[PDB]
Amino acid sequence: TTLKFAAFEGGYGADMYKEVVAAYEKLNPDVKIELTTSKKIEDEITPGMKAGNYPDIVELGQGSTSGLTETLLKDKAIEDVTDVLDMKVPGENKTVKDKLVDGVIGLYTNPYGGDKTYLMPMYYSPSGLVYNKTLLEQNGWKMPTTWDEMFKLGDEAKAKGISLFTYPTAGYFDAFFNALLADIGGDQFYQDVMTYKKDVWKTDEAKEALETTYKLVTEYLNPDTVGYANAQDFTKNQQSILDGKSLFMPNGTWIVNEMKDAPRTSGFEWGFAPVPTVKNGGTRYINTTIEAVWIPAKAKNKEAAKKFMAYLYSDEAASIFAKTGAIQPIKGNTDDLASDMKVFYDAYNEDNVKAVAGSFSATATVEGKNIKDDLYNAVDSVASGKTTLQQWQDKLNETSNALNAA
Ligand SMILES: CC(=O)N[C@@H]1[C@@H](O[C@@H]2O[C@H](CO)[C@H](O)[C@H](O)[C@H]2O[C@@H]2O[C@@H](C)[C@@H](O)[C@@H](O)[C@@H]2O)[C@H](O)[C@@H](CO)O[C@@H]1O
Repeated sequence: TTLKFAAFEGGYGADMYKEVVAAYEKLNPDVKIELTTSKKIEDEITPGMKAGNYPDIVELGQGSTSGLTETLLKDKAIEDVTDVLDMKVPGENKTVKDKLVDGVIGLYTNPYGGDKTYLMPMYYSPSGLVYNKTLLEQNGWKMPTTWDEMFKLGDEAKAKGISLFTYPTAGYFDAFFNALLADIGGDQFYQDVMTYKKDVWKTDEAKEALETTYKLVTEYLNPDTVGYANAQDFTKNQQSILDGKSLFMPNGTWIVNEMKDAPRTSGFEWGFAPVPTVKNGGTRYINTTIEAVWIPAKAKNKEAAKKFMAYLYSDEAASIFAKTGAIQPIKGNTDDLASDMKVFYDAYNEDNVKAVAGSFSATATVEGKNIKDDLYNAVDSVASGKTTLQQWQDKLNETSNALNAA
């Protein structure tokens, strides 16, 4: 059996997929895997798909620029892999679900919101705000827990010639908004946004999420941010953190390996912290950032791909992924963490800090509309002065209500 496997090359690198594929072929001598890894995995497989040649299994989460996963989800072109949760992990005698940590099978994995899983969870990386711990301590600053403190810090930093905030690409606001929305309104309000409850963007809580972000990207943003907020130059904005020209950026644990070969200010130490909330004593949420592994409905070897998918939750697979910081969402995989990951996961141990996860529902779609463009990509426009706060809200409410109608 020959499996065609396409995987996204992100901050964790592609060598881990080469080694994992090699390790599966050593365990399972009857399976050969043709692995394709690429930073542009959409452009690789989409021509073959529209020509009839589909890969058997794809590693690509929600949130890409092309939105390939969401598109195939809209065309009902992604195989139901709920039975993968019950499969025996190759090399072991445990089921996939026996090994999964809590709070990783949800709206992201069940984009139609039922009991059917279509995107199996990949990785397990906390997202929040990444900064230089040493730079903050050198200036006598403490990590803000509220946005009032965050903007007062922005003023203090601005007086020293340091921008408060930057971001790699606008897409990185999926984790940011997941935290900020849940911080302000709570869990039910969060699910309501993700599932397009009518007029949810007209609520005071959704307006406050937009006002806070509007103030951030229009008054406390590194001036070079939007010009570099693309797939080719996103690391430039990330470098401004290592250079000390920007304090904070929304990011996840892949940043450590992704910026492994980069210069940085003397004494640089990674800092990690939840996005601040708006109210004293409010819960702060860290985003469980996962990507997805999935099988197209047109795949020709679904059964062999499912068995290989189960192997991605094995101890062997987890130890290979872990070398670059990619922590598979299996139990105990945060025990015995590498030192460079401790600052990130230790944020879960802070008082009144919990987890948030999920993405937008795929149960409805409207031609010409894209809620992820209206919420995430619209930051670039808002930061550029092309979109007012009222225009931002009106667009989100219109798109969300339209999606509600379907
Ligand atoms: C620029 C890039 O590819 N970065 C990836 C990173 O993808 C981003 O992950 C964050 C998580 O908050 C957001 O989902 C963001 O939208 C992602 O960026 C998109 O992904 C790719 C496909 C690209 O088209 C971008 O233009 C999009 O903005 C990965 O999470 C990370 C780990 O694999 O590696 C890279 O850094």
